[PDB]
Amino acid sequence: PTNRLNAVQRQHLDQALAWLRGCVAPTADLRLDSREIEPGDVFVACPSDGRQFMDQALARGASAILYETEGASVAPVGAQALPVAQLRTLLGALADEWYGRPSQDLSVVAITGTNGKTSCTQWLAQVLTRMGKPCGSIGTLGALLPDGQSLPDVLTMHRTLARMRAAGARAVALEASSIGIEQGRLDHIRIAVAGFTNLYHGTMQRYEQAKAALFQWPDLQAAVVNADDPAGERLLASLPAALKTGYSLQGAPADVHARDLQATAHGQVFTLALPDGEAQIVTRLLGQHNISNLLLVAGALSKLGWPLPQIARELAAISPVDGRLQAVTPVPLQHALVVVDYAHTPDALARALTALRPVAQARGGRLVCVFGCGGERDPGKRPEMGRIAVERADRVVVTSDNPRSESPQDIIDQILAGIPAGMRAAVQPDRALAIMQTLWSAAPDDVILLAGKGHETYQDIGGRKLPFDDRQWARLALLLPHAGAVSTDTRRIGRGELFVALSGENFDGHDYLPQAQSAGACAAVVAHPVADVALPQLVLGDTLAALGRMGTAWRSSFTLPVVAVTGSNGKTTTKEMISAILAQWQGDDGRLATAGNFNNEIGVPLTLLRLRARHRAAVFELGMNHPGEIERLAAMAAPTVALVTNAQRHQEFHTVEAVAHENGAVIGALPEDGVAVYPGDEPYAAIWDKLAGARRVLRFGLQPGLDVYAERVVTQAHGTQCGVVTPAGSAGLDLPVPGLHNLRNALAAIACGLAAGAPLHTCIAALAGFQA
Repeated sequence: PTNRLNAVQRQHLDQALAWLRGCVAPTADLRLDSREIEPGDVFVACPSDGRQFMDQALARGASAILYETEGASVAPVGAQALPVAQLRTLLGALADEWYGRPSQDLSVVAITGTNGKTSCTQWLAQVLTRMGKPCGSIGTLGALLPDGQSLPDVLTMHRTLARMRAAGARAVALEASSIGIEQGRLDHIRIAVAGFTNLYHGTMQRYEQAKAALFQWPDLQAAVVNADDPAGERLLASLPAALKTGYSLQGAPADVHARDLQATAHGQVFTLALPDGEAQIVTRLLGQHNISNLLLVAGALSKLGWPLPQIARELAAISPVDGRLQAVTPVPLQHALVVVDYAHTPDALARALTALRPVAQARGGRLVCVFGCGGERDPGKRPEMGRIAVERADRVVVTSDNPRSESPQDIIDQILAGIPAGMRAAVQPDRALAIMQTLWSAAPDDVILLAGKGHETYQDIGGRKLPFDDRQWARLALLLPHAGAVSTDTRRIGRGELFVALSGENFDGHDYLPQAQSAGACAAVVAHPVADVALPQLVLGDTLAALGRMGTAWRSSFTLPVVAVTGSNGKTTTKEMISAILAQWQGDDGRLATAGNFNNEIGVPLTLLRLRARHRAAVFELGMNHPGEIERLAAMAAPTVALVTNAQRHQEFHTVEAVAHENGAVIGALPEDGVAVYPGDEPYAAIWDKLAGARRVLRFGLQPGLDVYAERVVTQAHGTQCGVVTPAGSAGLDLPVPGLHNLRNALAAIACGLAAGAPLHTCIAALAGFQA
């Protein structure tokens, strides 16, 4: 609020300036906060005890003190103290003169409003710099130079302008506020253009009246006012035509208009109409509020003298603000539209979905909303958001969103309670799984909204903020269906494969990203970025945990018999026998089997990621070293047939009974219609019998009366001949591998082959022909 100093105040100012100019360096900064004083600065003390600050400024090297003479019960004994009458009222002029009148040489654009200060000031700074007038910005993100380097009371304002000018800035866009204008944060700033974004049942009048007083300030060239807002319309009506530029999205008579706004599959198309012509603009920004902001930017630029083709061209190239209906850009591959928004309240979610519907219509696809609600926050939003999502989106997936210390399922159940009877939402509590599964089942024309986190890069689970970025997971989901193979070993990684940078052992896989790049990897999953490596990096945090979720999600996209093999001994031999059966049953190309020793928390998800549409049956070997591994691996593999080969007691965690329960967990992962296969002639069958519950059970062994057992056993040095008795019939078997343990492995394979759907004759033929 530039106060016009009368002749006496100007004289008083000149006295203060002449004194300051005589006793401190021309580079001295004027500071009001004694804590920020650096040697050579001037402390301006305008306070009930000034001494706790005046002494500090002197202790910190202040070269002079300006103090107000009305009411001060502080003054140091004998320093460079200057009494200044009305010091508070002169600070703007003092700062303006001390820093060489920085606003006199800058085109200062001050933008105010509720939802356009940050966007408009930054886009103006971006566009003007690209148009050849280097423009700095001041606002929520700090004071930035035209080149983006990061650098507020009235002295700081003038000081910041001075630094920008010294760095070559010729214009400054700054966020203004009604409070700032009233409180005097802008005093003696020469404002060239003031922009108004917007001004609801309240006292709008004081805000408008406060702002209109602003427009009878000196050196204003133009006022850019939103004509779509009722308060804005009244302000425009009161301003002389020469100063006012109105903009309107909805067709109110204004100088600047957007017409024919149409959402496209990747953005919006509208005709920008300025007094001096019209131009079609194709932009990737989503939402009418973003269009309104461009009109403010366009109006300011048009009144500042920039021609329409250049305005249209530059406005057309603006990038969406992170986390505000930001479209996720897929990883470029040499050979669905996913949108992320910080919609974590009911109203915000509704607006985002409303904003995305015309885009979905332009694409001919469904609007899919993936969202969760935070725990230990406002429970009242959870049912409401469920209703909004299902009322306004075509498909809704409810997932966890920073559940913190609450149970994720309880939050989901509360959300679902708000979804009207007859509408359904899918539930996937693991947000990473929700993203991958939703994106992989979506048609290319669908619009998927990942709502909630926006710019947030963590998930808070149980008090730990774990790295999680909706954008990175969407990028992974878009890449993975097209990647050749997933590899964790740079010695073996091929062209077009995804490299997983594992952290562990002796040599942290992150150190080998240049090699992966040289080997032609298509992307790398990494825990943290790495500078100067051009290989696209998907930052997914814990790469081992990410890999498990990747494997789990990929497995969930296929419906086929899956044999999970676990046990103390014979897993690999049995798995190979089962693999032989599947090859005999479905063909070599229709089967997937664990290769080598890929049976741990790394190998198993890597094997899962090899599943393709051609496979018709799969066998996975599951290995264990620590408690909980079988549960984790079996849950990941989601088997339809679970085999326990045997229970034999290493005491890392020690009884055979304890081993039976751990290995038995694969049976716990079976669906209701799954088949449990375990040895029936061992003393511990009861543990596995109970765990199997009501599921179909095939018990195998050497005792008559089991479901799959051998009779007439003839063991020779090189193999075993026997009659095999199964529920599907009886057949002779010449098993070309010696030993009773191998015969048991063969019986397990027959039981698993039969449970998976292979005909008995196929099982026998495969095993009769089996090679070690």
